[PDB]
Order: sequence, then structure tokens, then C-alpha cells
Amino acid sequence: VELTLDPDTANPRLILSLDLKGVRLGERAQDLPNHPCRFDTNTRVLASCGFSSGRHHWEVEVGSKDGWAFGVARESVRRKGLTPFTPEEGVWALQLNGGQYWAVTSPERSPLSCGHLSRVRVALDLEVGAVSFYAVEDMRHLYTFRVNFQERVFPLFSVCSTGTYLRIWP
Amino acid sequence: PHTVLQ
Repeated sequence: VELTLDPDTANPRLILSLDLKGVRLGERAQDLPNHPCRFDTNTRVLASCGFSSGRHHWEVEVGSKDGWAFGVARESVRRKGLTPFTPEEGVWALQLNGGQYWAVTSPERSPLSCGHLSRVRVALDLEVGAVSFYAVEDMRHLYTFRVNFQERVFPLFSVCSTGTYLRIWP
Repeated sequence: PHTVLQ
């Protein structure tokens, strides 16, 4: 059973693919019910499956243009109002912005000298407490956040500009 | 600026 994006969490401006694998940002807000689990301001969506224990892999195909960030979020990530996109808010992610790849550390993001990215493998380890990112062509390490996760952790996707996308690949 | 909603 492979991951799919959870439409009930998705910001109403996001457009999810029919197969629930891909996400881009739309030009209008869909008329969707506001549900406590739905991100109402930040351009985020979670997968429908979260993890409380064990080790897990998934892969994310990434657009070549700016606008995306992806990784994992603690389930308690704030859904309502404009919120920071930071580890303190329970978001551990890579981001493409200004033509540069970043690990979204705080208060300053960390630039990654990894070269062009096409698909990224995410390795989540809830037994030791880490989430790691690898570029699939050679499995070169991109970044590892070491976190003592204290709750369920969900795959996280965010697209805040048109002209880029993220897609779960399995 | 363009990423405030990320």
C-alpha cells in the first residue's frame, strides 16, 4: 500500500492529481469544507498515512522550478492561520527557492550543494529519531534532521507558487 | 516573500 495525499488536509488552493499522488498550486480556492485538519492558509497537504514507530521509505518527484518544500510534520503541526515553516512548528523539510536547494533549518536555512534534483528518497526512522533525504540517482545524502519525535509523523508537502509540483512516486 | 505561505 503506497502513500497518497490526503485531500481533507489540503489547503483549498492546492490541486491534487486524480490519482492523489501529485500536488500543484491552483489559481483559485476550491469550495471545500473547513475541517480542523485542513491547512487553511499555508499551502500544505499531508499524506493520508502517518507513522508512530518503525522505519519507512517513500519517494518524491520534484519540480525543477521554485515553490516546493517537502518532508515530514508532527501530527500536531498547526493547521489554522498563517504559521511559520520551521522545525519549531514541527516541520522538517527540504525546499527549492531562489534556484537553490535548502534544508529548512532555523533561524537560518541551510544551503545544499547537491546539484539538480529529480526524485528524492525520504527515510524516516522513528526508532532512533531521524528523517533523511537522498537523491535517487546515486543515493547521495542531502540532509538528515535528528529529532526525538514524540508523536505520530506524517509525510508533508507544500507548494506555494504556480509552475512547480511534488509527486509521490512508488 | 513568495514563500510566506509555505
